[PDB]
Amino acid sequence: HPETLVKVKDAEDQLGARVGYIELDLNSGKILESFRPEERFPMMSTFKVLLCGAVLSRVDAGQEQLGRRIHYSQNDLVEYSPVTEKHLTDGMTVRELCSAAITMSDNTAANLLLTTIGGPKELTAFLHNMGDHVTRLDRWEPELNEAIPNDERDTTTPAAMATTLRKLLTGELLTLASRQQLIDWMEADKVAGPLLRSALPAGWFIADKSGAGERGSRGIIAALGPDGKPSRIVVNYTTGSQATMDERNRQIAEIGASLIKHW
Repeated sequence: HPETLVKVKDAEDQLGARVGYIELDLNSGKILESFRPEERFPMMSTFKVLLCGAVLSRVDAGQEQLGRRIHYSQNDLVEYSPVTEKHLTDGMTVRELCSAAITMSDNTAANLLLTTIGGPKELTAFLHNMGDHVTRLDRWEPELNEAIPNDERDTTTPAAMATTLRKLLTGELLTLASRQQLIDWMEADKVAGPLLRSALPAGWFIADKSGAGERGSRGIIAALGPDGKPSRIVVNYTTGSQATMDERNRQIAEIGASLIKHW
């Protein structure tokens, strides 16, 4: 809806920073709205959904098992690792690692999982081979959040991210079981409360993943819809603002409010 476009433009003026936006119909794959769809933005923790997509594709092929247990050292622990810092003794299964990466943005979990697939370059090769030749992961946590202006490392575009998420969730690439697991992790997101979720009417489905980084970078990808079933994918990024995390949060929530209001 145009009113949603106005809210994105609202946000871009008020944050003094580029904002990118895509609305995608889940069923048909048609674009409903867009704003800067071909511009690059830091992915931040929104990459972790793509990461566990690659992991699940390996699980499908039997190159990985969700129940396999990984042990790690205190040295592997980087900034913000709420879950993995609690399992130095017993380790964590691959499933538990994706759960922490996605629901809680656990950075050490993401790095451990990056290791299982061969690193940033192999995630990028994964995306390339499922038809996303735009998104790229280059560094590990926490450095991939640096968000240097016009750096294309660790970036995607709204359009690239939206279509890639569509294919992961509702495409033929992953098994139905793996599709379901990926969306289940996203539905259990615990660190995106003040964003899209804050606009949600009671009884709506939402599966999302948010990100934050340096230089005012903020973002969210989501599959959402009324009546407990997702029907639309939304992708929203911003970078470059000097604004607080809180204002950035409220700006995304306003865009979400327009999205729902004009559904």
